[PDB]
Amino acid sequence: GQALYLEAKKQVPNQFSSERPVGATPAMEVKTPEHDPGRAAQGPRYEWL
Amino acid sequence: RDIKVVLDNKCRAELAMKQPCSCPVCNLMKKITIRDSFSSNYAEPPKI
Amino acid sequence: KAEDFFNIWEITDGAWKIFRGEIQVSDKGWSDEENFSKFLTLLKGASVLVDKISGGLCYLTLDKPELALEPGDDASVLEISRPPYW
Amino acid sequence: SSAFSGLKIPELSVDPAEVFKSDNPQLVSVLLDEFELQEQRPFFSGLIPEKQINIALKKSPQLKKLACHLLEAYEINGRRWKHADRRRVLEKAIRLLEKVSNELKGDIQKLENNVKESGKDSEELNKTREKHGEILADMGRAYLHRAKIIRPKGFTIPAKKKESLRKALDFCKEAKARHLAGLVGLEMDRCDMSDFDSENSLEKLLRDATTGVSLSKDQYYSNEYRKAEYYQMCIRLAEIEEDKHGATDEGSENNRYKRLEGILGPKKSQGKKKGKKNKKKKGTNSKSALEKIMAFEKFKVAVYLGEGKEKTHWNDFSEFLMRYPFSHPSWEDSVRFLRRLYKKGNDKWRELSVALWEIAKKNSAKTSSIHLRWYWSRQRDLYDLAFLSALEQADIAEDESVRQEKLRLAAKVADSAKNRPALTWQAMEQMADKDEALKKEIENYAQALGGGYIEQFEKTDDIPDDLKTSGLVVQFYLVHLKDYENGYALIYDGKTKKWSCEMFNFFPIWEKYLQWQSVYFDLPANQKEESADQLKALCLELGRHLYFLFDFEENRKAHEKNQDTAKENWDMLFIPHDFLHRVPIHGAIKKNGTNILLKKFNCTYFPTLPNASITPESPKSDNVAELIEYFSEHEKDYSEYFDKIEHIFDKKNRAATSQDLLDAAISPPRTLTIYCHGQSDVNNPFYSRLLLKDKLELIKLATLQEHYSGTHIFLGACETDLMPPLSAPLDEQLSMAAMFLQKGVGSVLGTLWEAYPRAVKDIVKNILSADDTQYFEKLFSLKKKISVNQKKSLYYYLCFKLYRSFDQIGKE
RNA sequence: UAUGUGAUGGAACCUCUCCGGAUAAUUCUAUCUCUUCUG
Ligand SMILES: [Zn+2]
Repeated sequence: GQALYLEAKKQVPNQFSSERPVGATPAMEVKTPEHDPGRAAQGPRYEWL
Repeated sequence: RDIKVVLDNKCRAELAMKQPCSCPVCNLMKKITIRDSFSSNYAEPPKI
Repeated sequence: KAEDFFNIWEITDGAWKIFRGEIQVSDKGWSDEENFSKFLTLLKGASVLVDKISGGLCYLTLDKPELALEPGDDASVLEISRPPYW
Repeated sequence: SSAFSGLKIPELSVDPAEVFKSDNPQLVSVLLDEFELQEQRPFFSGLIPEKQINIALKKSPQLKKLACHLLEAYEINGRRWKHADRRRVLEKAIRLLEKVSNELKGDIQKLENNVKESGKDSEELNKTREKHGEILADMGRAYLHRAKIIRPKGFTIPAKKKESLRKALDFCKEAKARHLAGLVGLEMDRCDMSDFDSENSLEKLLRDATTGVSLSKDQYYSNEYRKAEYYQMCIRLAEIEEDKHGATDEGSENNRYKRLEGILGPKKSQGKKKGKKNKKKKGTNSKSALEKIMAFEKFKVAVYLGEGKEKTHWNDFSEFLMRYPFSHPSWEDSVRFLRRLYKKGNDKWRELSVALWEIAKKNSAKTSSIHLRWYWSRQRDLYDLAFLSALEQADIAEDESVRQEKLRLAAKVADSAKNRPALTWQAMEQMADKDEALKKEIENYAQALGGGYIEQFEKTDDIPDDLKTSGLVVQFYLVHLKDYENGYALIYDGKTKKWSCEMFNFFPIWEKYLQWQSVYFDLPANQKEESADQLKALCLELGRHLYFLFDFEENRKAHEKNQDTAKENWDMLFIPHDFLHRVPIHGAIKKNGTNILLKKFNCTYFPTLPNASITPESPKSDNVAELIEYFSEHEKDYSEYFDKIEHIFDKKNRAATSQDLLDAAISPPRTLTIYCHGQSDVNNPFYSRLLLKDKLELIKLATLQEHYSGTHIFLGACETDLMPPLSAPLDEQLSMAAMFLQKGVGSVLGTLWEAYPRAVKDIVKNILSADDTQYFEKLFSLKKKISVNQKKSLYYYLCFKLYRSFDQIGKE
């Protein structure tokens, strides 16, 4: 199937639409802390399944 | 998304920031664990 | 509407599930029986409470404590394996 | 036209039939399948068969001609079009060029295998490769043009611009283009992105683009624009060579700019033959686009090398800055130029920063009456540079009067940006639904993105005078310049009238506040009092870093303690800035840990520096109180608890709506008690709303047209839950009390964090039991409930903030 | 195949937009086939 689809897109033009790519761009950000986060005193005490 | 609709928030999580976002949306999902799931009774190919 | 995306890899095969490792304790750490027993108790409790490791859900089983290559870091590129009979 | 003459207009891709009048079927097919047909009814026509000369069996030349025509039209008449037309034209050209490039690349790929067996046949294959390179260069041009006008949504640079610039750079490098690569590098540099490595150095790109370049008779440099980018490239190259510190030569540092000016200056124009100077009636000296856009470059080079004056370029530079909006890249270029001068150390920054700040204020004042300034990418830098220049020229002065006037100027500079918050692009784009003028301004700013020489723009109460009081005024200010982080606090002594300056560090205070905020937000709603230890640590750090406040008690003792009459004017005014709006400044603890600032000094805050010379009139209605209270069915406990107030004279209005608040505003009572919950919004501070029967928000209250008169307002909505959590020290937001003070109210009392009911009801009872003149006495009598031994008392009784006005403070 | 007094990556919905539509009476009369031998 995929092979025949490729042959069609190749040999048979005007059979399909293609302004498909818009508003995407991949993004991957990371940043290390600059200040000490500190310490807390509230922790878990229950669990639900 | 459902919990944000319920609590009426507009959080985006802004990917990586200087400090953790806090706020209830990011304070409740930080303590929720969800298992992945699979189709228990269906394995046939789908329709077009 | 979507704003951003990235790429992931997932392994769901049954064979590649169980992972095994070990912890090494030197002679100085084993100062006496009491300290080793307390360390084992704390380690067992912590191992019990572990829930998620490496993007998945798992549980840890701890056994009894009793005992006595190159990555080709040069320039190289290889991808797009496709499949057989292509 | 010497063209196809089928398209109705370049900016609207439509064809009004008439395509079939031509004979080439390929042209008709291309014009039909890739353009809008226009008209309102279907069109059914065809050509005649049996046509010779074949059909040429391809579409690549026609598509290339369409792409070239579209790019030429965009280059020529791109200024007059609107944003949507530019986007549409650029997208269509990119699509056509991409299709042509894909077809050519596929053809080359298939031909490569066949020519491999031809014994290394150098033939039209080379011409196909050259055509592919030309198409790649055109694609790079189109991508750069599209990226130059991307709308900057959000605080940071959008990713779309980054990917577009990367694609343009890749295409230009693969196409072996030097001028386009230099342009892409220049655009990348101004975006502050640093994805390039040492191999892809900006210096090498500029050198390649500028190596062996002369005016000559080259067609590419015939137009003035390309000369302009050549001049910009040369200027940036000289700047980077000087900044490398490897070219620190006494003679060459001026020789490079001298030859740059010689290139800029008249290159010995020969051949005019002295054409009689035929008295062209002084035709207004019509400045060409070349000088119109190179005024900035001329000013820069004159500053760099000019031993004499340079005011001629300053004259038209000032008007160019005044006419054009803040989205023009010239503003960022000027700010970066000022920063570079300040780092180098030439007084031009000192004499220019104040002028640029004044021009920026004048341009920003022409906005709507809503008092918004919009988010300019580099705006805090200009204000910080102006403040630092004022301080530096104050320090070097040898006259006391000059010192005082420069300190007053610095105080005015700090004051200028303390009330109007910037609201990004998308936020006010959404907010601009109601106002058409705001929509017009947004459209103008969007059109101003990219390039210059726009015909639309061309064809067109004393603040520091005298503070009359016997108290002390503190004007905090924080400098957020990257390499010169510091803090400042201007103190104005009423007795002496002289201003003072000093410096302090705020990073430990920021860290302590961050820890307290995290521990407070992570706690449950009913257990918010557990943050007492973190609050005490924050207060102790504040006292440690602000010890200089306690110094004035020695001067007070020297002044009136020796005098027979003690208890002089000990009032204190605080003007918080940036993140200092959410910390207990009055809760500072002395270094030894035994003295509290609130114990000795009566501290009150104010949103800005007061300058109004009118005292609010006495209330028209002498009603005692106007309690307004709403709650959900869950929290009936608060409604049950509040009964001591309803015993007192009140026409209780439970489950009241915003219209009740407006009606109360119509007839202002002596005291108003607005007690309700609140919710915060991150997109707009103007969307911060109160949890009444309806939603109040800030935009509704901003325009009311009815002013209070001497109404003491008590707000039950805490600041922490009315505002979003704070990340990074940079903050620009408005508070409910700040907007209430614009309505002629007397004073506003608020709570910084949740105050549980016993304390708020006791405070309400005490303030209602107070009389008219001595109301502030019982208001300030809460000091007896604050002690350092018990942290709970500090948590409970340090959350009260009073917005007392200057014109009424210290008045007896 | 880590390197150890410091990992919210369970810290992110492949989302959004688009009539399997258009045109056609389950109807009906002219031949078919090439080599015959002097006639
Ligand atoms: Zn959040």
